[PDB]
Amino acid sequence: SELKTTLDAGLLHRGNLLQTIGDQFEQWNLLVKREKSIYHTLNMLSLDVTKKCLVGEGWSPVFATKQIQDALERAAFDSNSQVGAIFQVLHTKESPP
Amino acid sequence: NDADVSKQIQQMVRFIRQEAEEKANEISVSAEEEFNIEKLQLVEAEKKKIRQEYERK
Amino acid sequence: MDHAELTTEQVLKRDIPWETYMTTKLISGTGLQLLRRYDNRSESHRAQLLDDDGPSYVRVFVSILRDIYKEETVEYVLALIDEMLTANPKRARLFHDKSLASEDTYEPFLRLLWKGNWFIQEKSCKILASITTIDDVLKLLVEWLCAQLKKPSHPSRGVPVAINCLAALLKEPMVRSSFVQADGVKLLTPLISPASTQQSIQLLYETCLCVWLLSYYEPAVEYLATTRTLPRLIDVVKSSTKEKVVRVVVLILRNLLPKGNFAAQMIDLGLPQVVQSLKAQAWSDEDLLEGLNQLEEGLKDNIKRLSSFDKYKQEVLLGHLDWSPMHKDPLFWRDNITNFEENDFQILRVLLTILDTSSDPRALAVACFDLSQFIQYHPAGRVIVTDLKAKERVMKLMNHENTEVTKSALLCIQRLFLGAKY
Amino acid sequence: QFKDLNSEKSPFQRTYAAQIKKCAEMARKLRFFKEQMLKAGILSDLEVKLGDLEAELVEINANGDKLQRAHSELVEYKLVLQKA
Amino acid sequence: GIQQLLAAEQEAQHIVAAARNAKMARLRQAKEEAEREIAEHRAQVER
Repeated sequence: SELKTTLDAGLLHRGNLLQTIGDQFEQWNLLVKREKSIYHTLNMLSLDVTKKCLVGEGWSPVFATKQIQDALERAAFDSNSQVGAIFQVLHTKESPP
Repeated sequence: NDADVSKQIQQMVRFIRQEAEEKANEISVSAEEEFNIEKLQLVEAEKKKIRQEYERK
Repeated sequence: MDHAELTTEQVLKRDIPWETYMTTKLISGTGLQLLRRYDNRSESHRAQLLDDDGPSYVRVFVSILRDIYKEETVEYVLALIDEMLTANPKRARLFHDKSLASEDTYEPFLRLLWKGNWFIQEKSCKILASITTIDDVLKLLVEWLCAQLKKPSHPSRGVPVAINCLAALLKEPMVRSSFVQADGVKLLTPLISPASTQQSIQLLYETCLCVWLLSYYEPAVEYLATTRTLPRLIDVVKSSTKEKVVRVVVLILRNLLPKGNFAAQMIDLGLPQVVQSLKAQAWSDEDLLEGLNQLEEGLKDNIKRLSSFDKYKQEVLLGHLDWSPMHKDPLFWRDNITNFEENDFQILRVLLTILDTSSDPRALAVACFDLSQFIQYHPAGRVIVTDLKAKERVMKLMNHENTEVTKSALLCIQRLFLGAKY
Repeated sequence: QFKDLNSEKSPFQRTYAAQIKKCAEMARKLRFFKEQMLKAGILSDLEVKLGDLEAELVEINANGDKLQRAHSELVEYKLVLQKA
Repeated sequence: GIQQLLAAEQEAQHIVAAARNAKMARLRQAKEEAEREIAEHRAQVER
């Protein structure tokens, strides 16, 4: 009886913590999704050691690409780094879907 | 280019100044301090030996 | 530096009529002409003027310009003269002559220190350029920083001039001792790395160089031991992702890592954090890797010393309890109990009493975790805990708040019930 | 969307594939915690804390199961002795 | 453009090499300087 009571108390405490643990994990679903997306993007990309800035070439909406300056400025201000990345478009034979 | 190339060249120049000069001068100062302190300790040991010889004399 | 160049341009763009001032008796006619020549030494060397080539004549113009201490006039004169002297054609050997001659150094003193902030910033290049008592005198509790910073900002409006002056003072050991005598060094330590600023990287790097220089000097080492928020500055640098500033801070910490049991323990707390940051954030500089290895070695050395404290029950003796690494290890916990058991578990009895009633909530949870680990490692620990009745209090705390302490208390109750269960 | 130049060059350690492997370990821990929560039925640095909490819950469950087994053994002994 | 960045990297490498050479030279010179200082101190002791 004593062992059963102790086990029941332990299980109750575990569940009481596990409710908030599950809520945190539910948030952690989106958190891990974002982290994995960032990691995959970094792995796909190839950084430039000479410029000390990661080199990124991707298929973006050329018309909508004008707004990339907003995201770049937001990243620069949040990071507060004085160094500012430059975004450019390079003409090529390959057709972006 | 235009503002972008100006920003890039300014970033390169600022890198050359800050990142290169800071590590270089810090290494120089620290190495000079460590070397002169260690050799001053060696000179102090030699001076202690010379003082022992002078005491014997 | 970009700020110094911008301040020099802000002074050189505006013109000042030297002839009108000479006619108005503000400056001597020859003196005003020499000031104008020092300002336009770039064009004079472009014209291959004899004065520009002549180091002494250029030195004479520099001294005449430095004699005046007005904000705008001396600002323009000093900025343009320094810009020209930077160029090889203008005032090349004049810098060496000025360094050799004490008269030129004395003349820049008036333009520096008590003068306009723009004038101080413009003459700061020549002043910092070593190639004396007055230079040592120029450092105080307020010094020229109060004018250089946003306070009395004027045209230059740059605290970075004050930061560069501090770095130059740190360069010279005599100037380092003089600045150590001056107040505000410890206060500057709290704000070594600017948390969020446009010039945060520059200010942080300059302060990191100053910290490395202080680590080089023994009296500065004592001042750092007496400095305020130095650990806070280290933690801020750890928060910062500026790899250059991070490497500089790591080098400064490595140079400043003394035996210092307390500072060593604090670093060991950051040393695992430093290793974690190095693993998570890869640093290009190999110096960063060397500093990380040194920090790991220092953490190991601190753990070696901390092991003796854990066995001797230093936390119990001091009255404050924290989660001991030896407590988390069943073998180390058993060894610590045996050291206590050498006195018939007297230190273990004190630990059990602290578990029953502790100074801080963290102390109670740490004591409960240590008791659970010891009970698992040694049957006598569970019996001692039950006799002290701290087991019931821990079990009650398990249903209480502090969910981390609640989990630790649940672990302790499980450890007790393992023996209790048939 | 950037092309996978680094992966094509080398899948092993790529450019930041060490960070990718760390994120993969974190995601595996998150998946294990999510599976445990789904079994539990809960509503579903930080990764280390989540792993520690999951390990604590698993340890509590295992201790409870061991205590239940011990209670069953003691009930067996009690029943046998009472019958005797 | 990119060649400017390459020249920047080359200049940074040159600065690093200069710093290393300066550290080595400073150590080498400090050795002889402190040896001479110790000799002078021994001379005053002899006096």
